Amino acid sequence: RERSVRSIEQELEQLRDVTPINQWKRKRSLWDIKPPGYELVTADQAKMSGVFPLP
Amino acid sequence: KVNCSFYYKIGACRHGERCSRKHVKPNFSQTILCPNMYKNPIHEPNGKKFTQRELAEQFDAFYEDMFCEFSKYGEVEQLVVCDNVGDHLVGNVYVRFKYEESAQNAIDDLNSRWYSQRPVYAELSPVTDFREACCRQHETSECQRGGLCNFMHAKKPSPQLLRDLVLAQRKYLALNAAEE
Ligand SMILES: [Zn+2]
Ligand SMILES: [Zn+2]
Repeated sequence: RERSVRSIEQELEQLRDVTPINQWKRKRSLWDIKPPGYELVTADQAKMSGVFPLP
Repeated sequence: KVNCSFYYKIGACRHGERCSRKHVKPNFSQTILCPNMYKNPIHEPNGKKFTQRELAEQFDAFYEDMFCEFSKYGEVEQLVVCDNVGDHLVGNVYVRFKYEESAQNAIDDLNSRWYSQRPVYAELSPVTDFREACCRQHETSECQRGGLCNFMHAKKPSPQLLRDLVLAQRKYLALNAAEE
């Protein structure tokens, strides 16, 4: 319904001052940081290795 | 033959696979669990050198890093970080997405990734209502059960940060919906 084309419009102008979350500067992001020596090791291999067990 | 109330309500059971009761993982869910993702600084070699303000800033940074990342898989309705002492819950991160497809896309991507030098574990979770799942003591007063507690000890970020993240996601979602 083209109704939604303008419920989008009301949303977008009520948020004109707002930074979208994909452009949010993160204070401290730690995603995809690997320990040294694991350049050739996948996440699954590391999990299967037993070195990173869940409590 | 009786459903494990704790697995289905909280997404975690103190008995693990040794439980006498039924744990069946869903093949579809709006909610995921990344077990033990959150490592509270307090319990680390450095942790007691930090002031309360430093600790609060560190947690806001963690919560932000989580919410912003999970948003890339789809609309995030709620994010809960467990600060329990017990092994079954300590550091558990739960995310409820609007759509089941988001949750599946998330665990498939997350299971191939690392976070702060540890590989990420992610699974679909049976949890449907964080209100039921969260420890009402830990909210209202303090829970003094420690590892005995079977409910989530939700650690909350600065309210302004959460409001800002929700707004930022609303903007992101609106800009995406405006692509057609
Ligand atoms: Zn159980
Ligand atoms: Zn409790």
